[PDB]
Amino acid sequence: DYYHATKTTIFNALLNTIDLSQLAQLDLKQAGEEIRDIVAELVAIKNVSMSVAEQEHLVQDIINDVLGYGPLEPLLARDDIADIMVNGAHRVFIEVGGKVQLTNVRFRDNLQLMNICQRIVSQVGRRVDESSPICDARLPDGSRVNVIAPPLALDGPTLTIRKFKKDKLTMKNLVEFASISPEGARVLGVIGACRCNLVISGGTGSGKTTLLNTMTAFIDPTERVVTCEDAAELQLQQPHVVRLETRPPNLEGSGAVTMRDLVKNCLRMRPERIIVGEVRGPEAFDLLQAMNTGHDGSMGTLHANSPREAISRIESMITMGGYGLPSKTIKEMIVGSVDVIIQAARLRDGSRRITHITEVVGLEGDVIVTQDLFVYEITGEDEHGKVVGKHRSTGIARPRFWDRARYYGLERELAEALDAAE
Amino acid sequence: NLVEFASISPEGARVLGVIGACRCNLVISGGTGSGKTTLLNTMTAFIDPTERVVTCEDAAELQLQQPHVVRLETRPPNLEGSGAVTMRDLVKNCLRMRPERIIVGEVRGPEAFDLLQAMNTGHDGSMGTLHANSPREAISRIESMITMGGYGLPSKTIKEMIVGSVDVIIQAARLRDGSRRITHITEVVGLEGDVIVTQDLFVYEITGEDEHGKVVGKHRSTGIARPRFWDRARYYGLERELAEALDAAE
Amino acid sequence: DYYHATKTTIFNALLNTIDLSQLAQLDLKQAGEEIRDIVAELVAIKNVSMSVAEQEHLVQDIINDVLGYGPLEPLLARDDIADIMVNGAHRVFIEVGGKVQLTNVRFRDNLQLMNICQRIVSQVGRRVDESSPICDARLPDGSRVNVIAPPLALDGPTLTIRKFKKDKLTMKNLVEFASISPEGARVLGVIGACRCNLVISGGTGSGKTTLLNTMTAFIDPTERVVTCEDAAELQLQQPHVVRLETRPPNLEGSGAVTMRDLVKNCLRMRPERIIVGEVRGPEAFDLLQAMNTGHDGSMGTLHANSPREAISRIESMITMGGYGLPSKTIKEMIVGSVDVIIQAARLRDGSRRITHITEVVGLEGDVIVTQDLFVYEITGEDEHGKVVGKHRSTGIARPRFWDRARYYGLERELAEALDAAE
Repeated sequence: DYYHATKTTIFNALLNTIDLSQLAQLDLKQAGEEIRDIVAELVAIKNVSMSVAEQEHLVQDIINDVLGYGPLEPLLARDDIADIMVNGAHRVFIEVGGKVQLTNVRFRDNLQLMNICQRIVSQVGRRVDESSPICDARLPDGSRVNVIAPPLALDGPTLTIRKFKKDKLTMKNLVEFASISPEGARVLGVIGACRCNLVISGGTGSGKTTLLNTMTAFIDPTERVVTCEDAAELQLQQPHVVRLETRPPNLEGSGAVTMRDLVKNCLRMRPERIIVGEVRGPEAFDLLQAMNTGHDGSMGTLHANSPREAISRIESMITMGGYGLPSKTIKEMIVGSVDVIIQAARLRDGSRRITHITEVVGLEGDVIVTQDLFVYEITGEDEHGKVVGKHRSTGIARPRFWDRARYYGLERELAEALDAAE
Repeated sequence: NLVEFASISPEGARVLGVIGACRCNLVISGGTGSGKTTLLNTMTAFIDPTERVVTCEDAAELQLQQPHVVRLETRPPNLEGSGAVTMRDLVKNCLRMRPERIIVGEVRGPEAFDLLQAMNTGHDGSMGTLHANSPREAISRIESMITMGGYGLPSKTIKEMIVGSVDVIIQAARLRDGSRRITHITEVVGLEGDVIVTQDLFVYEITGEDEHGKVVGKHRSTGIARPRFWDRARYYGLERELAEALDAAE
Repeated sequence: DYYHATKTTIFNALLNTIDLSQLAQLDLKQAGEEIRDIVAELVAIKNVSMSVAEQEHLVQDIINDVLGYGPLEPLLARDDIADIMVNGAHRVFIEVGGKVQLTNVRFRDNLQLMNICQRIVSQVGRRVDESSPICDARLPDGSRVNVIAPPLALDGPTLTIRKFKKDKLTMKNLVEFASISPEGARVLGVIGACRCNLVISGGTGSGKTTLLNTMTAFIDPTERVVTCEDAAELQLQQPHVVRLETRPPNLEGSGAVTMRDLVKNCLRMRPERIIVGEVRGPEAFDLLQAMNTGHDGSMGTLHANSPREAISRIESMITMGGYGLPSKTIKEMIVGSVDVIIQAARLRDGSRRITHITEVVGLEGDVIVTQDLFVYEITGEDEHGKVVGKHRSTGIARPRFWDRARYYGLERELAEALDAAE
């Protein structure tokens, strides 16, 4: 009550007291010091009595509202706040622990929200306004920002900040969550380390990107990896990694660099593994190439509920590339390129499991024959309702990729895991 | 209101509630005067409030009561031919807005393609209103739309994409007497050769006219016990209600 | 330390003193001499104590930074370094003896890296920037250069230079890799000479393009070759090679230039030969006409597993052309145009081999007849799983193209090579 009224009065006084342009020209530190001095002077003149800590907090809030990002600052600083979604000036949602929640943080007005969004976009040179109501940017700190202006967003400007998580999971975590049994972990390590042309299919909310990152953790440090992503999400720790990201066309429909262009260029960057953030268009073709022409070990995610569905989707994807490729030719391309498909899914109770680890055996006439090395078998629900299931090995002794494992000397672990996984 | 006006039998109401709740991809097709937009507004009440729904419209007609709805509206080109923000661009942006249900006010352009991608790339539960008279006509219209979008997609590819993405088509039409009722509730069950094979769950059978000129008819379920979207119901535990609804109107 | 500070001071003085525009009009030698004079004058004014060798080294470094390619230049000078890969201004990798190694070389910043990349590409009249982030070029000395701009490369501009290393694609490699026996190598040399129309069919991963390069290595220097490719990868070393490349349609689906267009426009450039990187669609018709209407000696890769399937796919491709040609007309066209089909495939163990060298002999009873000059007979496999086989000549001592050999004086060579296949 008293604090809110005092802050409002101080802001009103300071708005006329100091010209915005002069403060903008000044540096952040100098501008903040001047703002603090002006706030103290106004408080003294306004006969406002408050504690030193309260005065400092008010000064910081005023600086944030004038120079910073207003009430958005505490959320951005917080590490656990994965995503922030502002719908208008009176509704702010956060993503914590993978679940969305509402928050009491509220902007005073839509004009304040528009000013904050404009500051955020301009921080990387982008400007959003009625002449460009749509803005999408990657902040220098890795966070992605999407802004929709009032002309489109009826209930006020819309903002979406997706922060770059820094504690991305590891194979140990996935084993801990029982998403994959330890034998599955060893088999996945062998598959990743042995340069197996690999495709990570997954269902809705199946955490494909997390699995892909955990797998890229197995890459040999020396291999020169290249990462194409429609949105920077992967965090590879290898010393020699090249990260590329597409560029959607501006409102003028120019400057577009689709994933296909990035992959086609990557064919020429002399990589040893091309990692595609998510295959979504015809770039699948250019990804299946670079699995034949050397570059063994290229990975790529994909949205499918089962390996057969993944192969069908890849066929459709190559077909929509405009090439006059018959279906059998595309099937031959797929069977020769891919070596392992990993199907990860989110089960009924919200758990994430590696449902399948399957191998593309061959092409019989017209059907892509695949054999499942690892499967997840369900048995029902527990008393708490959680789905109960276990990982079982099909018992195959010589996976078609066994030659690769033998070449790197890892075939011992492969055989041991495939035998003990029973 | 729809149940009391006989627009849909109570079992049909339960089945539609299950379809909406379980984030089943929808395409509410309907003819002129059918009030398809009103039907879409009614359907967007079984959505989980937590789900982040983004509604793309042309005139802001939808009045979703959910707590996390982001309302977007296209901008028609100015008289000079610039400043245009077509629905396709709105949907493409929504793909990057982290939504869980991209709701399109009306699909009448290439946006359908993009919408289908949203339907088939994790945004399960997206709904789109379309102008067609029968589910087969709606499917053909969607294919023609995608083709006219300017891409090189072969017709077989577009048909495969439609089969993969869409999961339920609700046909709302105005009968000869002027009343509006739901006629078909059809799943796009698969693709055979070139033709898309679809199965109807609920079909409206007409039985002539009454004394006052109003059309006389009733809804009947096709008798299918395991609809394609059954798995989705299993996801949310709505298997029991779906089975009960499909059994009570056999 | 002291050298770095002196270099920084000298660079600042030169920038404040010399306008780069004036030097831009001067040649490399004149610009370098002027820069050396200016640097000597600046050092004398600053009275920086250094040796004659130290002064010369500083002057050369300044010239390279301002005129040359900066810290990247020494690596180019070295001969052992085959490829250079710069991933942002803060690290560089060099491929020595087939192994990638990190190097202490570091650019001043991403701005200097972008300037150096722009100079390197402009050396051939190309430009790279935010507007056109992706650039690919082939410098006259054979070096291939690929540059990605910051807007696509998150970590900074990425540069990839691949020096010529000319002798990595030749009959010696195939002979030693057991892809083709020496007799087969001589027969292929004869076929490459004598301008025999070729169609290099191959399965997925069969290295069709590598074989095509090896074959075009036989082309006589004086022949005006023209190459059409979806993505330029052929690296013919002849003096009179014209290189073309298709263009996909813009995001609006317009402005495309399909391979058929390039082939049709090839007939009007007076080419002695036409090389098509890969036939996929209607171009198969045009290309074949190019073979039939003079231009004998053309070539083209194709996706097929056996020569018979290659012929069938050529027929299907022509039929896709839209012309109402009856099947007999298409078969006659193929019989009269194509002279040799080379079927190269990847065997079970991942080895690549030229399975068939076959010759289209005639049409006969409405079914094209092919006689195989060379066939790979599989005998067995080693205890490691490696497959074992040998190339056997069918013994046909008078191939249809024999006359052509006699015309070019290679008949004796062909007879000797094919007679000793055993």
